Amino acid sequence: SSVILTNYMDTQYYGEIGIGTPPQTFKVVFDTGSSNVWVPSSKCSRLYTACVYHKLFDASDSSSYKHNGTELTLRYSTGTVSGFLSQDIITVGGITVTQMFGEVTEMPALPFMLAEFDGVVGMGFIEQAIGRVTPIFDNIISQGVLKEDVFSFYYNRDSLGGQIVLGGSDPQHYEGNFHYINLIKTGVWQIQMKGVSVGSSTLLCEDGCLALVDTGASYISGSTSSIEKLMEALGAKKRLFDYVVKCNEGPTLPDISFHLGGKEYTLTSADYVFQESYSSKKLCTLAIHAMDIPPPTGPTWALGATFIRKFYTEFDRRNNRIGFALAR
Ligand SMILES: COC(=O)Cn1ccc2ccc(OC[C@H]3CNCC(=O)N3c3ccc(OCCCOCc4ccccc4OC)cc3)cc21
Repeated sequence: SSVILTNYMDTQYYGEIGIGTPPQTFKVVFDTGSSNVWVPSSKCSRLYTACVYHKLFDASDSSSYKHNGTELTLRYSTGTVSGFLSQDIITVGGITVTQMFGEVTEMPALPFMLAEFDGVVGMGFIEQAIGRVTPIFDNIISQGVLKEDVFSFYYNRDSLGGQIVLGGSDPQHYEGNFHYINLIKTGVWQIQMKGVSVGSSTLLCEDGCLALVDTGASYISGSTSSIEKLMEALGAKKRLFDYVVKCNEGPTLPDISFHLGGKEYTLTSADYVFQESYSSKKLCTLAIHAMDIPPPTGPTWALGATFIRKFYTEFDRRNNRIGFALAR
């Protein structure tokens, strides 16, 4: 089964799901870096800006809704956000499942209030599900209709916007052969990166740092120290919320590579700077940024949309691995 995705300025890739009877539709991101299903609830007080311009879920218009109401909580660097657990039929790419999701009653506004999509679908493992709730993909496996205990991602360059494939891969969007990397500590789609490189000066992640293959992440992230180092060491200036470089001097910034289980994944200037134009006047942003991630998971890096745009990604639960292939 394939889920068509939409790309909002190469920074947000979402899809559509259906909750309830009749199907209440939600625009959502499929995040391999989280494990629950979250949708803005209708019972979400309007006092939260995140609950004013996004589809809300009304249990009141669903014949299939089942009440549980367990309070869920998750603090996210601007943390807070909470709600309760509800059950109901969700539909993804044709498939139907009786899933447990959270209805957001409280939300820290940002970043959400800027989301062109409404909710998030956790593609992560059951080991990290709030309330220890069975993840959606897990439930889909239970039905035994798929072909492979796997699912692949494809983020496009923007302006088809993207595509997720449940239970398989799609050859139309990648070339070459998948080179796999085993998961460090299964329970997380995290792999053992072996050094980041800025081309000549392979100074970074020397030894053995970690890396998250986060589809729900738009940029590539690393500790604040790491990013600072990598940043200026590119001619990249630091701003209020993202590094940049005069637009006209972007096309000649070094290449970035990630030594991942046997191969060198390289991103070029084109892959990491939004070349709004080539003016020698205006500034241009880099699809990279600080972001400090807390343990036990981190501080690991985060290979998000920037990476995925270039390398088609497959997550294979069957063998706790992850493949990468030149995206086409
Ligand atoms: C290419 O990716 C993008 O463009 C992603 N992107 C853009 C804006 C943005 C915001 C949150 C995010 O989420 C990113 C994930 C990232 N991976 C780890 C993780 O833990 N995440 C995460 C964060 C926050 C969550 O909040 C759930 C509250 C329910 O409510 C969530 C909610 C309610 C109302 C409106 C939107 C909304 O967000 C889906 C759930 C999952 C990714 C985002």
